[PDB]
Formats: sequence, C-alpha cells, structure tokens
Amino acid sequence: QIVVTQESALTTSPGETVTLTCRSSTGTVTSGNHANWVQEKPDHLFTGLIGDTNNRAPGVPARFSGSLIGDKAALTITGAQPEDEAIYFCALWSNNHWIFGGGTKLTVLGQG
Amino acid sequence: EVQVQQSGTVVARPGASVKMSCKASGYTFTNYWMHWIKQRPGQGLEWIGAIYPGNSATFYNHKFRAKTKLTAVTSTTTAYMELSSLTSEDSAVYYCTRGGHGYYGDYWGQGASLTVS
Ligand SMILES: CO[C@H]1O[C@H](CO)[C@@H](O)[C@H](O[C@H]2O[C@H](C)[C@H](O)C[C@H]2O)[C@@H]1O[C@H]1O[C@H](CO)[C@H](O)[C@H](O)[C@H]1O
Repeated sequence: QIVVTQESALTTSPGETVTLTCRSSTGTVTSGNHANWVQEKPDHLFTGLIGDTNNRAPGVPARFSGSLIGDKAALTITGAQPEDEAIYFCALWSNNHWIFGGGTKLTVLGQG
Repeated sequence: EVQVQQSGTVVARPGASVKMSCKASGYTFTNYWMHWIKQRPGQGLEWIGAIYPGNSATFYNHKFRAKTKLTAVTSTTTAYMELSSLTSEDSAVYYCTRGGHGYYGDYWGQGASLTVS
C-alpha cells in the first residue's frame, strides 16, 4: 500500500553516532505505525532490535535507540562498533500490514 | 530458553501445496503472536500474516490471502503455514517470528527454504 523507504548504504567510523531513517510514502510516520527495526547478519541471522518506535528488544545494547524525528522513524546508534556492520530493516504497521523498507547496509570503517 | 524451531527444506513442484511449521519453546505460546516473513534474494522482505494462538485471531497480507492458511495447535505449541498454488515466485526462505503488541519479531526462527522446480 504505502511504500517504505530507507537509505541504501551508509558508512561510519567506530565511535561515531549514525542515524538511519525510515519514511512512509504518505508523508509522515506516526506512533500508530509502531516502527520496527531488525538487524540481518551474515548467514540469515536476524535479530529484533526495536519495536513500537522506541522499545529496545530483549538483550539489545543500549547504544541502539529508536525515535520519530520529524516526519520519519529513526534508529540511532550512538558510538558505532565494528560488530554493528550489518543490514538494518525498518517495517511499519500500515492498514493492517507490516510493510518493509529495502534495508540499509551499514559499513563501519576499520578492522536461555 | 526462547526457541522458535522451524521445519526443514522443501522442494516442490509448481501447482502443489506445502505446509511448513514452527515449534515454539521457552515461553507461553498463547501470550504472543507468530508472524511469517518471506525473504526472496534481491526482493527483500515481505510479511505474509500472523496468528494469535490465544484466540486464533489472524491478519493476512491481502496479496497472500487466497493462497495462505495459518493455523496453530496450542497443545503442541506449533504454528503452521500452508501455501497452495506454488509458482517459482514462491521460492524463498520463510521465517517464523515472535511478535506482541507493537512488534512482529523480537525472536526469529532460522529460516526454512522452499524451492519450487
Ligand atoms: C487483536 O489484535 C489487535 O489489538 C491488539 C490490542 O490492541 C494489538 O496488540 C494488535 O496489534 C499487534 O498485532 C498485529 C498483528 C500487528 O503485529 C501489530 C501489533 O501491534 C491488534 O491491533 C490491530 O487490530 C486493531 C483492531 O482490534 C486495530 O486495527 C489496530 O490498529 C491494529 O494494530
């Protein structure tokens, strides 16, 4: 229905803050869209990061936070670590569907 | 504790029907939703639907509604997805994920590959 858009690729350095955004083709993302962020690691390893715009999932590092900034949902990683290199997917609940963005590949410079 | 164990790889022919499953352990099955996500290489991710085992409420993606049936068996804490009318567009990796209010997937299963050939 709506189209969800994210940056295709971003490069950051270790220790920098990086923000990823997620936009709705309707013009704004609201609290009712319950923006979700998940991380895809190599080997189809998916980890849930953020639900309901700003709720960190079980066991997620505190450096990951979600919020609404302006018209968009955002994932901020305060102090990016090499292990944060991954693909991040945003999804929005819209008209009773979860609709996915295309993913942002994040590159970090350097070496029960 | 929390484990979402999926059934294995499936190879099927066009026009057939397949049923995939996810066994949940380490949490109360009736307090969470189970969602099904499709990942096709290149295409990215697509949500198929979700079921709440507590009262059997379902939400389907309108694209998959005719061809998908979602069920759950609470005694065995297992969720099932039946797909019919298989085409090559259905070849993808399918994931079970655990959801709740405001989220679809805090814990993900390992993925089950379906090849239609
Ligand atoms: C019965 O389920 C609906 O209501 C509960 C309680 O408010 C929500 O937690 C449900 O939403 C979650 O589950 C769906 C499958 C998505 O993953 C989004 C999650 O938050 C669900 O809410 C939907 O249905 C109600 C009507 O009952 C409204 O349409 C609401 O906008 C939907 O989110």
